[PDB]
Amino acid sequence: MSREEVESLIQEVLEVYPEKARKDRNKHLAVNDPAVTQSKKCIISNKKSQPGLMTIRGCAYAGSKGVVWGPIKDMIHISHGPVGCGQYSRAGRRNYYIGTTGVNAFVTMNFTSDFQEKDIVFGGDKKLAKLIDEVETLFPLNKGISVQSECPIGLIGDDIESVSKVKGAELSKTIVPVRCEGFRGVSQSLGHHIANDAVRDWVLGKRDEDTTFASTPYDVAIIGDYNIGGDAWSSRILLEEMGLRCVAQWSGDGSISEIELTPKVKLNLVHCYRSMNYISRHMEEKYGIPWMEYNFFGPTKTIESLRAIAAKFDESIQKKCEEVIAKYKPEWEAVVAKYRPRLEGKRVMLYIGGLRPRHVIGAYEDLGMEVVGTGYEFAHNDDYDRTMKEMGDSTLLYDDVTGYEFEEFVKRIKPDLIGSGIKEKFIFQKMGIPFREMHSWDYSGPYHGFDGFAIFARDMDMTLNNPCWKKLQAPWE
Amino acid sequence: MSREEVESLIQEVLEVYPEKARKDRNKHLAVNDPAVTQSKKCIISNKKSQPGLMTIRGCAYAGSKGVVWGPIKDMIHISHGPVGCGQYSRAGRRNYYIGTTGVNAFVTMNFTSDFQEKDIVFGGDKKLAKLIDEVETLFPLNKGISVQSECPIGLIGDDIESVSKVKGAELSKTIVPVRCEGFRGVSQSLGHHIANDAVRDWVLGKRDEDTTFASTPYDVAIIGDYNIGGDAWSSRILLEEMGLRCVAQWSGDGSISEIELTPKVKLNLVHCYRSMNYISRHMEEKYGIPWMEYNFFGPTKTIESLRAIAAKFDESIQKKCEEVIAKYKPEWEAVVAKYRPRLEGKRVMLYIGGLRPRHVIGAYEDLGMEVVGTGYEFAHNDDYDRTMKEMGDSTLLYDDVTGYEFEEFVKRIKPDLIGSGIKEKFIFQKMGIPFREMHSWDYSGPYHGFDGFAIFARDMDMTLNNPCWKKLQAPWE
Amino acid sequence: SQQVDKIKASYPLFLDQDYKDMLAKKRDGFEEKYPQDKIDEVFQWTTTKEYQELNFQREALTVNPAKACQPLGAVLCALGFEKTMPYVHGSQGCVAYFRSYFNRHFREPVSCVSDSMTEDAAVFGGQQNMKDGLQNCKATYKPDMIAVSTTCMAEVIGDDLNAFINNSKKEGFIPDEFPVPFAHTPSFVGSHVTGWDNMFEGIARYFTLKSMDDKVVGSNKKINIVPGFETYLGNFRVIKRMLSEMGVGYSLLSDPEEVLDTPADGQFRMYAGGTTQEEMKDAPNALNTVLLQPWHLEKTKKFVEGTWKHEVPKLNIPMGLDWTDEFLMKVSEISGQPIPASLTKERGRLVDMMTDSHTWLHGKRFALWGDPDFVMGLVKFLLELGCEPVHILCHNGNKRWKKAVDAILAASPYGKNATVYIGKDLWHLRSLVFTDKPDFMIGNSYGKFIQRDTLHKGKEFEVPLIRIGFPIFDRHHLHRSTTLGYEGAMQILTTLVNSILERLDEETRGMQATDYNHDLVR
Amino acid sequence: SQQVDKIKASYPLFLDQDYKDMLAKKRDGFEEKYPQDKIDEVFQWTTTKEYQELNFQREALTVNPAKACQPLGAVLCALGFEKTMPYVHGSQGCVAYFRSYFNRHFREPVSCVSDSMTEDAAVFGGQQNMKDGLQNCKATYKPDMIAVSTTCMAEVIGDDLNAFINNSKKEGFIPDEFPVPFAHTPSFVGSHVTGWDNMFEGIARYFTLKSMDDKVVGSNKKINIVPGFETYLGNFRVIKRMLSEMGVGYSLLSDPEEVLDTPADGQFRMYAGGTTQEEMKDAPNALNTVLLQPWHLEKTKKFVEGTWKHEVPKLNIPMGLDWTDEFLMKVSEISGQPIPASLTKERGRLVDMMTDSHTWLHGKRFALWGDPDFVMGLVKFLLELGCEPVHILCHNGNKRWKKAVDAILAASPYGKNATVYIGKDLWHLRSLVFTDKPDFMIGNSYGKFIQRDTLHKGKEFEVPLIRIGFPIFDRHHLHRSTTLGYEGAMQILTTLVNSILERLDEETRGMQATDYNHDLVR
Ligand code: ICS
Ligand code: ICS
Ligand SMILES: [Ca+2]
Ligand SMILES: [Ca+2]
Ligand SMILES: [Mg+2]
Ligand SMILES: [Mg+2]
Repeated sequence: MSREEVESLIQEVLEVYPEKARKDRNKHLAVNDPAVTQSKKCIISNKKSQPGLMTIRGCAYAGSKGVVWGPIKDMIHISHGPVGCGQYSRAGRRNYYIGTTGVNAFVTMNFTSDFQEKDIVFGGDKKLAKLIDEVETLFPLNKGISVQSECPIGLIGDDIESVSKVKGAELSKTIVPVRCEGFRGVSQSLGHHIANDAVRDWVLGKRDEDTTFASTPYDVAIIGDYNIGGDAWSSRILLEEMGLRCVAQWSGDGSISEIELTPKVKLNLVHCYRSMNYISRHMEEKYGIPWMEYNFFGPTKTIESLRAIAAKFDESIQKKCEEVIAKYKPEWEAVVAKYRPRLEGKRVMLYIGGLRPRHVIGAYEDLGMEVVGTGYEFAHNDDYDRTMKEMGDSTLLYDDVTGYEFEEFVKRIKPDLIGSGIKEKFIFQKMGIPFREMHSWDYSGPYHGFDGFAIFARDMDMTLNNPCWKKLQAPWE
Repeated sequence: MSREEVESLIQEVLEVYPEKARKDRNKHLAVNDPAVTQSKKCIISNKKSQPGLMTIRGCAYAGSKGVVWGPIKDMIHISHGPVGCGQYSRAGRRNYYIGTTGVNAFVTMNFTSDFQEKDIVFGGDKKLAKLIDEVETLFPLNKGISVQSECPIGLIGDDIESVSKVKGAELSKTIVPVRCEGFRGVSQSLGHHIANDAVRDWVLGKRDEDTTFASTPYDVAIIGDYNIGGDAWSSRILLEEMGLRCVAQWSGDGSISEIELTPKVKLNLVHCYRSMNYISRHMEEKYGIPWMEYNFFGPTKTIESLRAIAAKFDESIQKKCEEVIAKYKPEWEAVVAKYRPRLEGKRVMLYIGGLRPRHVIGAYEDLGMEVVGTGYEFAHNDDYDRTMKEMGDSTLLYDDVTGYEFEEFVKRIKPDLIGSGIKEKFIFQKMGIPFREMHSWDYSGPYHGFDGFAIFARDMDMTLNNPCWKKLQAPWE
Repeated sequence: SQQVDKIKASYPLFLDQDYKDMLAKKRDGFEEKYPQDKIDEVFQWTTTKEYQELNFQREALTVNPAKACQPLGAVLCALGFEKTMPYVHGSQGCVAYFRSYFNRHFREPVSCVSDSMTEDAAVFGGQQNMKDGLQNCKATYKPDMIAVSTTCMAEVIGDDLNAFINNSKKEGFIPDEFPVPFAHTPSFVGSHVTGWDNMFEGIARYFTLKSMDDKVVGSNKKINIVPGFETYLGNFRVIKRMLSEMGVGYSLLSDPEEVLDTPADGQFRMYAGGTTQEEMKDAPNALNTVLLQPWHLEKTKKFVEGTWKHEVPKLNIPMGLDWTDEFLMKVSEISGQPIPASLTKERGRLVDMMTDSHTWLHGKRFALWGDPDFVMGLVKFLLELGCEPVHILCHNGNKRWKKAVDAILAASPYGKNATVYIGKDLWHLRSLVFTDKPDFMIGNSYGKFIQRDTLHKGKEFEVPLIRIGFPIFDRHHLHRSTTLGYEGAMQILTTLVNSILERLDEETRGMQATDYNHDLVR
Repeated sequence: SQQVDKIKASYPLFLDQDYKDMLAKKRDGFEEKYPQDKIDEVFQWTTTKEYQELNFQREALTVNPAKACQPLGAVLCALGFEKTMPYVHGSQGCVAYFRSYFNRHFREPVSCVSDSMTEDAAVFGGQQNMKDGLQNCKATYKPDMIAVSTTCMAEVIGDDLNAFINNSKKEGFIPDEFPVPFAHTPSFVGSHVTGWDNMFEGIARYFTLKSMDDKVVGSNKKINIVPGFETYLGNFRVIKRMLSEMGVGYSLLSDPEEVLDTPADGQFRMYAGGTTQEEMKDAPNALNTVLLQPWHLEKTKKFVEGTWKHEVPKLNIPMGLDWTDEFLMKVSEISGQPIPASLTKERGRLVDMMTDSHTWLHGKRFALWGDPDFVMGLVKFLLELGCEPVHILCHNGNKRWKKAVDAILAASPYGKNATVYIGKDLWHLRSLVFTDKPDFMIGNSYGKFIQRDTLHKGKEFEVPLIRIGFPIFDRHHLHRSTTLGYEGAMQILTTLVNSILERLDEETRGMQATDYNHDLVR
């Protein structure tokens, strides 16, 4: 497929739409040019979804409760509003943790205010106050509470901030009101922002006057790793083998204390830029902590990341860096030797949220695969700016892709593998295209770091080369 | 039904048979008269089965391997001949034992010489010799070997006695040849006899002049308890609470050493008369050990038995006897109080092997049930002699009952419960008559002793009063 | 580290010593974790009768609900109609979750659109979204019908669906003849099963309310079947099979069985099968209408009686022996078809299995949960099997339903130790299975966390989960199962008896300890 | 002691302290038991490679066989014919065992007689037994046919069945036209499956050998189906279902599905359904004859080809995807009927399930055993699922079969670590799952003892049993399952992927230990 065929593909697909939608969707589809450093010349993003077109996008609540807050393991997070949102999100996301669930850790539980009509009509504020006391009674080892607003909270004019302040002062407890109602923004994205701002305003400054923390020159925090299938653990082990001290992870397997300690570190290491750049920038402004983006997907990016991180410290870390890289060389080399011959030349199309649609390209390339299309549900133009140099020339970019468009792009481009979410997976398997979940890792992982690259390789191979794909056509048809 | 009605049931049923079979089966069906002390004046038993009439009977191998020898836990029993017999009989009988199966215990395993045609044609003696060496290598903790002859062994002229003598001498090992070929006798019964004589000739004498074992005046053996679902254990505990020392159990959970020690006891307690009267008579003749029949089914028989046993000793045992009886009094009373109201007046028909068809009658009566019919597969006239006074006047007795007879009897008499074997169970369930397995205890038990009566009572109630029985009729018929 | 010949995923990778050491250091360094002794103390406390009393006094807090929200149901209902797009008026976040929830249960595509209302729609509502949404959906996905429900934002803002759809037709966004049934589906009222009821009544109203003049009850010689919220493919299939076996003319109204089980043959089929518009239009001409799950089909019932003039029979869900019998006898009566030899034999096969299996089932104690009709059918069958349904939890149940179940329990000796709970959640159920331990749980996948909690107390306190219900996410293809009819009863019986026997095998597998009872034959 | 409100059967009764103490005293007092340290030492030794080499050098001793004797198969074959009594000439002990064996697997009545030959029959032979036996059987149980097989006693003494049955007719014990097909079924040759083949060829011979001159291949427009030794009711049913869906005329020759699944309706039916005598008499007029289990139907085959002149196609057992496809295309070719839309969809639903489940199945390692056709079909399907069938054991297998399975393994990357064993028993297999541990065993109930052994070594060495095969005695109603066709494949796929997920849930159920991987969604 040439540049002209892809442009022509974009036009043919857009032909089904009514005029308003056609004009909008045209701006959200582009053929990559890696010379372009300003993505706003090439593609529009972070805009309202067109009604009725079967977007894959979620809401602010998903971005706040599902993504940023829900993983913090020693706090209780209240899905505040009707029962739906908390139930559908309950344990959907594999943000792994170590704890005693229901006792000191609460991640896979669903706490909810289960709004009824009387709550809609007369407000939920008295119910929330009562809820907080019932939580204190039945879950005494919780180290804080967050209140994750669902759609009705803001619409009915509830004042969760005042309940938070009053109940927080009464119980000497951090209670975080979060205005992540799903009607806000256009996607999960504004949920991230609101969530980061809630951390800033209600949690992060608690230890500003406390000088008891025994700091070292090598203290770092992992920012924006949600430990999907243990991803953060497989990252963290490398950073500590390189001689760093990982004081905090935000927010996979994260604790409230380690969030409160983060202002004491020397360097914030940002994996998910999209979801955590907001607090990262805050911490640099307020505490003078520098942050840097990294990438632990596949050996090339992990090596490059380890070197770049170590270069921020003294010779001794740079020396340990080289020892880590030497240690893992034979392991990732064995993975390449086994799997790259099984996957070389295979073509991949991705569609994921805010980070992975560019971040995983290097891992695919380490296995000799070619990402021929990618896109994001809710990325901003600063994400597409980082994407364009990572993707090949004349590859397809899609922002907030419709189900229709995705299906039609795939029918034409005929990738060997697709990597997307659960709403996509069954569609493409039926078309007989190998599919890997690139959110949940298909219940596998971790995929971060050197240990994760082995699993990623095994998984892409197991699916792409599976015997089931030869069988879809009955031998009599 | 009256005496006249039953006599005519017998005549109507027999009408179907040809002359020869009619005349034979007539002699094997009778209407009880409890006056009669000489059962040979009203029923024939222990005769060949009529061809083609679907007897429920097994063979002499079942009687020797399946019943007497197979339970002996620390010996390896070779099913010697083709593969069938060892396989159908493998772990079918719940002769329970404590041990490490495959290491020091072998009860639920199937060892076989798996005869092929070359063994039939040229003899199996060389194969059996090789087999014994292979056993010694792979099962070094076995404490002896029995050789259980299947049909072909005697037919083809094998000399397993010579192989047993030669290999026994070579390895200094008890190897017991058992001529329990299924063509022998007419039933399981001859198998018991052959097996008893094998114990006598090859095992029991081993320690005749060895006096290292320190006997006490309170030494007993349980003879003819195969520990079905733990029946022997439930019996044993009562005898030891009464201050006796149980030196051996034949052969449920039995070891070779406790068989060897048995001639050191003061009294042989015989539960299963039919299977082990032979060795009990031998032990009285040779060692002067008296034996007595007992019955541990239901509180009435267990109490009577404990008192009869204790009266053989001294006042100390008689005293503990009354202490045991006082202990279990509230327990069996609470069983009766709970279950007798649920079972009172219910009518039972039994068909079992050689003992339980008379032995369990008391347990039924302790729950206020009536045994209106009973019969044995392979009982002799001495069993019928013991049966006639346990059964009520004008009840039906059947020896080696045919499938046909049993069905037709049940159809006319309409018992509330049938207790028989696996070959009968599914027939009667389809006719809507509650059925309890009275060999295997339907995977329940034990039923012996006080502890067993509770389970027996729970089991009869659960089956007899089960909701499934009111549901066989479709409401539209 | 990894060995390339045996790659370890998260489990068991993080049991390697270096990961253990590192996770200890994280805990001790930075987590300010409560001491293990105190965690154990609180855990022990959460298993107590004292904690259960505090737990059952909750008024405000819900923990681990066993219900979902209205529009989930409306979507499932809509999917049962031929080339129909479920369309939820309101916030798209909702629709991502609906689709995922069903995706994970059915392991199938689930098609559903939103009209992506945002904060701006608070000023003057969602009318423009409806107009563009309907137009865009129709053009792009080419459905023959769009079935509209609502998310809570749209309900709270008070959007008038009727006017909004009328105005969309008025201004030409969709053609006047294009079918757009709708229903208000407030998530803060009832649960997902109410959504189904509302959606269905909306669709039935749409197709019949205005064309009643020409309708004659009985004239099509058929029976309408309304299945309600149903997530076992086998349930749609067995009703159809049983009715075709009797030679009963029938219309299954809402039938997603085809669209939730399309073949993987190289093409994605967005639509398949489903109740036709022609069937919904002709439905008032049926002899009568049968509601398979009456306890969430109250609104449908009032409409079908009030408007179609059908004398909807008082039938329980056809689950277990008695209620399947009653369903078949009522269908026989309404249709004039006799129950054929084939169903009589199938019934007897079920009874045969009940006699074969009764000794292991007898007295077995269950905690269970689900939707009202499913829960009462299960309760009823358990009593038929001689099991004790000790803890009966229906989060979305109501007082009248609870009375009906209390009477079923009262009418059987096996109900004597049973309590029904309504408006209680799985954190409530957790307490009940610690304080008054049953043998097993029958529930959905959320039950696994309660099994985990029981095991933590000790192996002897573990209460194994038997997965029957919705959703099941941690096993594959159970959604193909059957729970209705004799077939369903036979599947349930088999699962129950084999769950008991598996557990017994586990408990008797200990060499020279408990393996005296490790019988070959059970 | 017992508490009346909670009565304990053997487990857990014997774990009470007083029974434990009593059993300790029995052990110490009288059993002369090897010290526990020595027992542990020998146990450990039986788990080693050294022990396995010794084990595999056995020539004389068989331990824990995975086969039965010929007449067991003869009986099952006989049962498949309308109002037929299986009659085993010889020793009655055999018949008690046959019946019990099948009773326990099917939990149904199994009707079978003996002619109760005793020691006296060694002088003369069993001629009088056959005469009285046939007369008695015919009179008493009123079958329309008596199908005669032999026990090993009768084979060794050399009874001529043909002559004996002929003399029974000549002397008026039974009418000459009363059908009495027979087969010699020596237990010391082959296995149960061989008996089935011998019985079936015997019956086919009886009804066709002397009346071929009027037969015309193709004239009845049907296909004969010979199922072989089959103990899943679903398998007879799925074959008939698929052929009816295809509109193919067929005769299933030996069909016991009715008589092994009679209703519990208040009457005992000794006989039900089955292949009619007319079906067998007319079988040579079929288009062709298909053998579902060719590796134990070799004699049948020679007769069908040799006498009926049917060109029996070279088909594998229709198990899994490729072989169901081939069976159906061959049937399409012979019949001229196209494979219908319905079977196409079903096939695609199977493929859909394979795509949904493939990540959990990939690379999973299995030990498995059973009869030749079943085993190779299972091997084939496992390879199609991307599983590794590492230990393949067929006790009654032969060299030619093995070569066939080796070629199937060689044609797949998934076969690289697989070994096929013939003439080896479950004590051999025990060694293999210790020295080269798979993830699971697929086998019959006898495998439970191997799972027990593996657990004793430790939890991380436990190899769980997945029960597929014959006999299954420790689970209820699995004999209702299906293993043939797409249906069978779907049932096997579901059992496999859920067995994996059940085991993963067990391993990850450890609070604050392994429950990081206790996912709600898999
Ligand atoms: S937080 Fe974001 S959609 Fe950065 S909302 Fe989403 S666990 Fe995706 S591409 Mo699910 S911006 Fe994380 C994401 Fe990426 S939930 Fe996970 S996979 S790296
Ligand atoms: S030995 Fe006998 S047939 Fe006495 S061969 Fe049989 S375990 Fe029966 S009535 Mo099965 S003479 Fe024992 C018997 Fe009774 S196997 Fe058991 S139940 S008390
Ligand atoms: Ca699917
Ligand atoms: Ca049955
Ligand atoms: Mg138990
Ligand atoms: Mg106990």
